[PDB]
Amino acid sequence: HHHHHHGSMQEVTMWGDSHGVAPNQVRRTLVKVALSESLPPGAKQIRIGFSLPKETEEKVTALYLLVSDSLAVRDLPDYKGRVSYDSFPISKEDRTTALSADSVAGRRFFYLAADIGPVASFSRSDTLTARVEEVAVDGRPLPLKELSPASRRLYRGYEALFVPGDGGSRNYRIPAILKTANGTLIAMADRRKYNQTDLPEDIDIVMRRSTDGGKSWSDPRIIVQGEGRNHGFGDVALVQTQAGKLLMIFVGGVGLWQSTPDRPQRTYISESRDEGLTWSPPRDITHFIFGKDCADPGRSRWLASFCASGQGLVLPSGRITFVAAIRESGQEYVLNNYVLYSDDEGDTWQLSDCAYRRGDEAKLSLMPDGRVLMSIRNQGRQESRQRFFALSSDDGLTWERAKQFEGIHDPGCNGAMLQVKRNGRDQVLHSLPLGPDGRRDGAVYLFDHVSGRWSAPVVVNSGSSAYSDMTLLADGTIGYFVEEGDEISLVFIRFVLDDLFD
Ligand SMILES: CC(=O)N[C@H]1[C@H]([C@H](O)[C@H](O)CO)O[C@@](O)(C(=O)O)C[C@@H]1O
Repeated sequence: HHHHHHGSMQEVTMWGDSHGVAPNQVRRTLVKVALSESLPPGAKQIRIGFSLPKETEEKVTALYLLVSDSLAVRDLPDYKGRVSYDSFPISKEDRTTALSADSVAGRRFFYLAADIGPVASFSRSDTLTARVEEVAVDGRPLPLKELSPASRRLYRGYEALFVPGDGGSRNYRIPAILKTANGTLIAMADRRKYNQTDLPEDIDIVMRRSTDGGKSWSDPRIIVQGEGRNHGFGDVALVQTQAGKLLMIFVGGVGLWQSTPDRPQRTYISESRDEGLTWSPPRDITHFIFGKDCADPGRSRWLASFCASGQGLVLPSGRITFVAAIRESGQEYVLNNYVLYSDDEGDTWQLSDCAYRRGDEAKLSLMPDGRVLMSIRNQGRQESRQRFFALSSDDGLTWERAKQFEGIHDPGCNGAMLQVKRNGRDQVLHSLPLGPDGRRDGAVYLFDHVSGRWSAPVVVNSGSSAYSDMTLLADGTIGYFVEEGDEISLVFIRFVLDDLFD
């Protein structure tokens, strides 16, 4: 029938790759090919024919056939040897290649990979592609099931900073990026050691640093170690204060909806005075926000609070701010937003007036005229499934809803904003998944302050895409730090605005 009964039906499945790439990167997958079964014992060779346009050929320095017993999602070097593979060189002018079945040694997964040269142009049109045209065993072709085209966009930088398996952690989630005044880059993450689930699972906070603008990164270091279920840590947000100290804020303990006034999920801060090399022991500041030890009786029966992961905002006055999403009642799964802020470099903390009813993870950015813009995640598919916005003209103390900023879809995800100037026009860059209604196709949009209108989205990384954080580098490049894949890797991408929009 569909399944015949005259022998073993070998089936070949073939995926083109669409992850970003950057110049001078080695062994980047263009196409992956999987056999459903091992080559049979009587088989002597497998031959793979492929096409590759001249514009791609002009941008690579070498080609390879990689053979592995594992089927990997990312480029094989991204797994740092945790995926063992053999590498068989191909001349860049060649369009076929063959391997003995002994060389293949029972393995089923084949990768057409390339070394990328020192490319000069990064426009939207500059993408690498290849196609596998033939797979034959003992000179007999097999039917190829093609499941996606190859299209790898060239970016000025592109690096997976945290990949499932790294350091023994099974998974990673929740990206936070910070550029300090001296130019250092701090990237932090949930080290989701056993699986991808949120607190109250056992989770660590891990960090990597770069002192050359993201060209190279230090070995990952665990900053805060989880100590078991209900005793992990995660959801980091970062700022640098006016005095120059770095500050991280994070939660730990039970899950968000399990937190109670008397047994809370706690909020901690830790600071660094040396550009992220060393960090102070985490200090519990839960008592400034809610619960049993809170000095405000009106908030002592609040149940939960957490600041949105990524970055806060330090205002021109030196006021340090993070938006907290707070659970006020145990009868409902509903959060309200309040700005958590300090006017004494983190010694004490206060709460603004309520900024958003039925909000979720929220971010802040500084308007050109000095007002503060809040972007609030739409949780629970409220209203028109749009992202929510609010404005404050008193440095974050009081707020009004700002529907004139609404206009982009939010499938219910954390994202980030940057205030940017383009062609003399003040604008806000906003990162979110495009969806629709799913965490797919990581996108950026530009909102024009003066016309009150949003651009069409530009997809930065197609495929599964979730939380993102953004920072401006000293030289005008943008650093974009996104959750890629269903099993997430945290990826740091660098571009200028013209690379995406004009
Ligand atoms: C402290 C905490 O629970 N943070 C988590 C939040 C909240 O659950 C929602 O924002 C509440 O609505 O969202 C995630 O689950 C998500 O949506 O990927 C991941 C993140 O770790």
